[PDB]
Amino acid sequence: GMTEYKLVVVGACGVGKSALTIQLIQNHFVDEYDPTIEDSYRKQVVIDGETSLLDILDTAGQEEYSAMRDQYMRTGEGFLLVFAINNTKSFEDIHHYREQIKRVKDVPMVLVGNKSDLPSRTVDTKQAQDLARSYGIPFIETSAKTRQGVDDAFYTLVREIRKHKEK
Ligand SMILES: Nc1nc2c(ncn2[C@@H]2O[C@H](COP(=O)(O)OP(=O)(O)O)[C@@H](O)[C@H]2O)c(=O)[nH]1
Ligand SMILES: *CCC(=O)Nc1ccc(Sc2cc(Br)nc(NCCO)c2)cc1
Ligand SMILES: [Mg+2]
Repeated sequence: GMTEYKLVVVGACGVGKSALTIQLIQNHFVDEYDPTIEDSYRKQVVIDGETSLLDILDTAGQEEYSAMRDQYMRTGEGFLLVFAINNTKSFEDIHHYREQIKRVKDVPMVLVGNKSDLPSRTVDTKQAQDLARSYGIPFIETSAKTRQGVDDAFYTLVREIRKHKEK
């Protein structure tokens, strides 16, 4: 059989939410994608031997209330909290995005440090590991540019959802 999963990607403007989503649904790096386009995308993959259909909401546009975004998040099964490793403000914003999820939802989440390919790092991996431990969630490093860690981010979120569903 198969299993479907309703996923959401959040994080500051410009961290690579769309780039990560497009690496998952198209397998290449799309470096220019309208920052205002918020939509859900579907991709069938196989995770640990099971056919898995991932619906992914790539959040975008004005950071003002959107009822469709709110209703999708309220019924979302898992969330990626994305920051960019060369942007300290994006990392400092993670708590804000996690609070928004807690206000609308045990919630499966994965902390994602994107843009790992950039040498201009400002957030140490150890800093991010401390934050993910404080939340009780996994931390995964990614590069949407090289595809490093992309399947790890999404598939770890699916594995967290499976654990949650067993409770
Ligand atoms: N070097 C590098 N650039 C990235 C990566 N992910 C995204 N980008 C770039 O970061 C910018 C914002 O990406 P985008 O996907 O639009 O971010 P979003 O606003 O979170 O959807 C664009 O210029 C992308 O080309 C990555 O992993 N590495
Ligand atoms: C630069 C464009 C961009 O990335 N915009 C963007 C980032 C992240 C989100 S997620 C979000 C934002 C806001 Br104001 N509120 C919520 N609340 C939960 C759902 O109602 C989520 C959106 C846009
Ligand atoms: Mg985008």
